[PDB]
Amino acid sequence: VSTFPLIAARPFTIPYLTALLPSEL
Amino acid sequence: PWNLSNDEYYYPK
Amino acid sequence: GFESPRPYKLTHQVVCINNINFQRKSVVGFVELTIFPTVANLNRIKLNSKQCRIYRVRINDLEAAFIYNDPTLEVCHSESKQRNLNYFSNAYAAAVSAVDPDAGNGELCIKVPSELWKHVDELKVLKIHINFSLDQPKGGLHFVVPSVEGSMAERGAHVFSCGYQNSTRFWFPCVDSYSELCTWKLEFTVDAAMVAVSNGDLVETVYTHDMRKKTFHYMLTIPTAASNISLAIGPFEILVDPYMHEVTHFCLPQLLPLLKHTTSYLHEVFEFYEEILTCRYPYSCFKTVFIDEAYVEVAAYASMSIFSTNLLHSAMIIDETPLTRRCLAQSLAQQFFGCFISRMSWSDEWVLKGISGYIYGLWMKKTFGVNEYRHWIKEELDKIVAYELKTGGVLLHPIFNPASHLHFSIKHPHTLSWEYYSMFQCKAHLVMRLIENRISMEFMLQVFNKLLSLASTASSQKFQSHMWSQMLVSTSGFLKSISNVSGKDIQPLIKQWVDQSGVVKFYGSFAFNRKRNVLELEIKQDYTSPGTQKYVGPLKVTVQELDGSFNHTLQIEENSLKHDIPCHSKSRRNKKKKIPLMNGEEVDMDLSAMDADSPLLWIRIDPDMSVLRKVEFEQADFMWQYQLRYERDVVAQQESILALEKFPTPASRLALTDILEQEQCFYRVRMSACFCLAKIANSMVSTWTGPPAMKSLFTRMFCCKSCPNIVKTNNFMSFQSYFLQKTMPVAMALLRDVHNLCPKEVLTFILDLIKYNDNRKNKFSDNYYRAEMIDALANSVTPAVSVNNEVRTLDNLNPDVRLILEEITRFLNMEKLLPSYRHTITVSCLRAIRVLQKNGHVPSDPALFKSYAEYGHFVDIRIAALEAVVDYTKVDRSYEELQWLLNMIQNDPVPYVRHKILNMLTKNPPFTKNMESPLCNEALVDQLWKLMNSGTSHDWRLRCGAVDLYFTLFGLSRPSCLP
Amino acid sequence: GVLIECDPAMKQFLLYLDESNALGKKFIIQDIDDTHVFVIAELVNVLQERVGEL
Repeated sequence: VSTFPLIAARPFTIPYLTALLPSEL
Repeated sequence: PWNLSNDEYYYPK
Repeated sequence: GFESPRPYKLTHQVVCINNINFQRKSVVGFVELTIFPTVANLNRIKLNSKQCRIYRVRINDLEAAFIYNDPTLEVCHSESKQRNLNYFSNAYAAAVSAVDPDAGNGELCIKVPSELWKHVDELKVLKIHINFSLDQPKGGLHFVVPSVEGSMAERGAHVFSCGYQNSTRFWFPCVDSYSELCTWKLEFTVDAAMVAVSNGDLVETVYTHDMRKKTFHYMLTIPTAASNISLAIGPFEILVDPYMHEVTHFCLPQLLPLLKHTTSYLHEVFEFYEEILTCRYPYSCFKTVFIDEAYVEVAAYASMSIFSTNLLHSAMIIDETPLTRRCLAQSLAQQFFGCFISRMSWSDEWVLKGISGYIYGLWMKKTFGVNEYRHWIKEELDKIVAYELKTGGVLLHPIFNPASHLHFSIKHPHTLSWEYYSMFQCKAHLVMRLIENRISMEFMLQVFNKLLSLASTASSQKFQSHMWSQMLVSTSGFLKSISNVSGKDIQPLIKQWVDQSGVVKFYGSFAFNRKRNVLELEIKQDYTSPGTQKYVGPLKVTVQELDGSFNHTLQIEENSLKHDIPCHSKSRRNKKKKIPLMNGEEVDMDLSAMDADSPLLWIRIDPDMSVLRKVEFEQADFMWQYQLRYERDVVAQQESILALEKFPTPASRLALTDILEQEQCFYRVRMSACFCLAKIANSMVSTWTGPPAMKSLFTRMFCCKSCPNIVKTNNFMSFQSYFLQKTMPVAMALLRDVHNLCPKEVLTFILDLIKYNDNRKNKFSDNYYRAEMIDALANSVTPAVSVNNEVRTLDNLNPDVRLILEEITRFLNMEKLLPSYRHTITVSCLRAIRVLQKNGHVPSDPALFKSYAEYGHFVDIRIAALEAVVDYTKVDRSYEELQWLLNMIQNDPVPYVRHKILNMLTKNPPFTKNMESPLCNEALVDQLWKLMNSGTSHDWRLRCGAVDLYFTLFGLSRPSCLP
Repeated sequence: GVLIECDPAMKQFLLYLDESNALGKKFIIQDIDDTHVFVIAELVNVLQERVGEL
């Protein structure tokens, strides 16, 4: 866990809305 | 997202 | 001259679906069919229904007994143990013929009442009313429901039509035949907040008394095939195009800005089609629908279209805007011709598909320039020649199945493999380009205008298959129209390529006689292979000369193996003078490398590509370098770059470097020159005392002159800089050493570029470039060799690899904190993770990819993760991983994803048929046979993927390892 | 072919003779160097006769 930890991938209830919208706009 | 070709240089007309 | 295969003719059909429930995923509807008998004693009536249950069937308000049998649901008997694919394909072809709409036989047969026989003999209007309820319809439409619990309109749950070709029958019973033409009236009771999307304009909307729901009535003025009709129910936001009132845009909520940018260029595509064809767009209104988890990224329907949400892009986002723009244009081209003109028969699809592709290609040529179109045509030519060599041949206009070399039958599009069907459409578009080369484009456009005119008159009338026959097009009619317009038939061209189903490969050796000052060309054809065909047609060859560029056409006669063409004077070498190029502009060319004896600077075979061909001509190294430096044709430049791949000369490496340095050069040609530079460097390793190839070029253009490590902030305004910038570190990673290891200095330089990468100057997005940098890091890593089968461990992990691992780990964590618009960085990280796991540095983990493949994660992440699992199962020969992929196909929410898993498994089979691997259990063979027999029939594309996987694993012949 | 080693001034005389010859379009097969040239084996004897003229 200490070296190279990857944040666990999480299922999205609405994947398209989060992915399509730009993080900064 | 554009034509991105120098047609004018390649051909005068 | 068209006669309906069905004795009855369907004048009009009413489609009504009411009280659709998202929670139950159930559609309940009543459909009325208006038919006119063209013959006495019509008696039994047959309609196409798949997985459809009717409460009752009434003809003229009289109950009629109906018997329904579906052969496709059980193509192979449970008792039969045959494991040969050919036996399954023959049974599948017979089952498809029984359910074929064009065939008179139909899966559902209704017995007309005894009292209705007296009415059936006299030719009079006949009305059939059927009420149908489907608890879980498969392939008729796709239901998407979000995990969060809320009102379906509030949570943004959406429903859209799914499947390809004749998938209309599953959602509602109908005569699903392209030949059948009828006016369409559509009524749908949907929610108030939700807006129904249907083919044709919406005539009226009436609110229900409860007012929580409403009724959307849709009428299509032009009679169309049942396959074209589609239904989508969702709370789509409504946008009206400013440029055109008729065009309407529908998108999922909060995706309106992406939709506006995507449809910004849609009006320009419409204008280009209007400019080329005099006839205006036939449909009164045009509707575009974008939905998540689309079965097809691009879909074409009459007056309606379906696209993936991935296509929608913001103005800042780049590298997805051209893909979305081309997808809209190709679907619009299909609406202009394929949707507007229905096929007269099954064997007729190619002509309509080819015309739609050809007009879309003309739009691409104007929008992206002639050079991009020429490169695209070269790509299309390469795909067809390789595919025919790989398997059988691409036959269009299937007149029976005729070509038996392909295991799948050509009788039905569903029987045909999806890859083969795409190749057949591509060949048809190229055949239309060949006609354009043979005859002037203006005549070709006039022929298209005549076909549009026939459809317009059919739309104006209600003549049952009389004026409607004019709308339906045939190959014979197309040839006749071309023959009338130009005075020359295209039937010899059609017979040479479409009928033959063959490709031509030419090997050229040239001998020059100095005394006669003539060039002798020897052409040999490898027509021995079944896919390849003999060519007796003349071949045009352009030979560059000191005097100028000259075009020579010599027929490739079998009798004459040698063709002789005179050579122009070499006085230009004796006294320096300008040499004219094929393009109007001419530049001075160094002649020192060129031999004094031979005047010709270089030789090009079929540069115009007027006739589809494959060229393997041997030419001297210096002539290839000259061709690349001064060529005005991108396709000739690409062939010279590939000829320099097999030439490790320092002057050939110099020619690629000169092309990259030269301004006003095609960016794609420069990208190929970059890759070729790396390949040449790797062949002459230890002969280079200079700095690593392309490292200096990157510092010169993308880095400050004062500091090599420092990189100038990226600017994407030019739109050519991004492509050149992304290809350089990829080809620098491909550049290896004498020990074939990417230099530490090159890897350090790539890491420095990521460290100094800025985003506060690029007005466009850098996420697409950052994904490419992660790919370059994966390419640079070289696998360690284990000693005594040493297990991979963190302590033994290579330090240079550890820095790459640290960068990808940080990028994945940053991606979790801030997601990419298409998750490009995540897809690149998964590819990099797979490379590290495959290499002897990180132990391989199947679970990490499997978690990404789950439905909750983004679809782009899922497809990349599934491909990594497919690679893992092949590398480890793991039966359980193969079973997990099979299980996901059996139970996958999205139909498109399940087909992709089968296609990827075919691309990377765990075991080939010849090899004998431990995965040769009879139960595994039975499971694959069962998957083809049932559970893939509804999609109609899942079965094609399963059949192709069965082929790569066992083949036509019964599995060699069958207990 | 035939390799002949000749003076550069002699090579220029051969080059003018190459233009003059009507039997072949050019009389000099190759020009590796002014010193080293490829000559068709037809007018080498004639060149010995031309030495008095040259």
